Amino acid sequence: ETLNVIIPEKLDSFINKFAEYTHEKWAFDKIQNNWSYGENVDEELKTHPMLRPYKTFSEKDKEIYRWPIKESLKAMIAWEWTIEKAREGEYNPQPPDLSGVTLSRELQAMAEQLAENYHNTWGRKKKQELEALVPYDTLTAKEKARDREKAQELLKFLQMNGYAVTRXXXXX
Amino acid sequence: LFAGTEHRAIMVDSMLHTVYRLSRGRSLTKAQRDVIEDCLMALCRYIRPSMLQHLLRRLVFDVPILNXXXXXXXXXXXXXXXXXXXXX
Repeated sequence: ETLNVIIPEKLDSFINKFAEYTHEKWAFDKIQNNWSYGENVDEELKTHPMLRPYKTFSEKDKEIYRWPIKESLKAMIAWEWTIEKAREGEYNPQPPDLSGVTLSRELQAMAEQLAENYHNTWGRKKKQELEALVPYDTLTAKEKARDREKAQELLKFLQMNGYAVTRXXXXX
Repeated sequence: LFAGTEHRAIMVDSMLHTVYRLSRGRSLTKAQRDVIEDCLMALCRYIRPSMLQHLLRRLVFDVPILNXXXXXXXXXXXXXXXXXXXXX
């Protein structure tokens, strides 16, 4: 339940911060592959029209980053009631220090639960699109090496501004 | 002859996909599916067991919770035996 979730005063800043972190990471990734600057992005010269700040775009330009930065946060707030800021906050877009804090024993489980919730939401969207097929618990390494970067980016973006959401022989 | 599938690796996955797809059916008799039952085991062996994990993916989704099934169970057992002679 993400569309029927409560939106607090911290979500309106967290969605913008996730959009800014996604834009800075995408610009830093485009800066290494020799990207050009153009009005429309094409596959010939690898043009970049979205290399700008988060507050410098408009409503038609934030339409590819508004709902995608809000649905996952609403799903995390619906899975665990944690809406709080209790710590400090931390073209040429410079990305911040994302490898400063290591994942704790609860934080790694929260990142795993966010990846599982995102994979289940993606599977429900794919099933609804097929009606109008992949679990993350038994996924292969070719999918686990590709799906984990979104969970790591979402965890590294949620960990800033104090929005830390906190939750085979022996068994045989 | 099917030993040594190291060059192309998606087409063996697609054949592994379609044999488990039409291993079952309401328009299928036992005398017609006996050759699929004898086919998929000779496919499941004489092969490298590294990328057959992508179909023991869907072996565990529907069959061992169920008590069509016997052929899959025999295939699983023989594959486990040959492995003994993610995946874990």
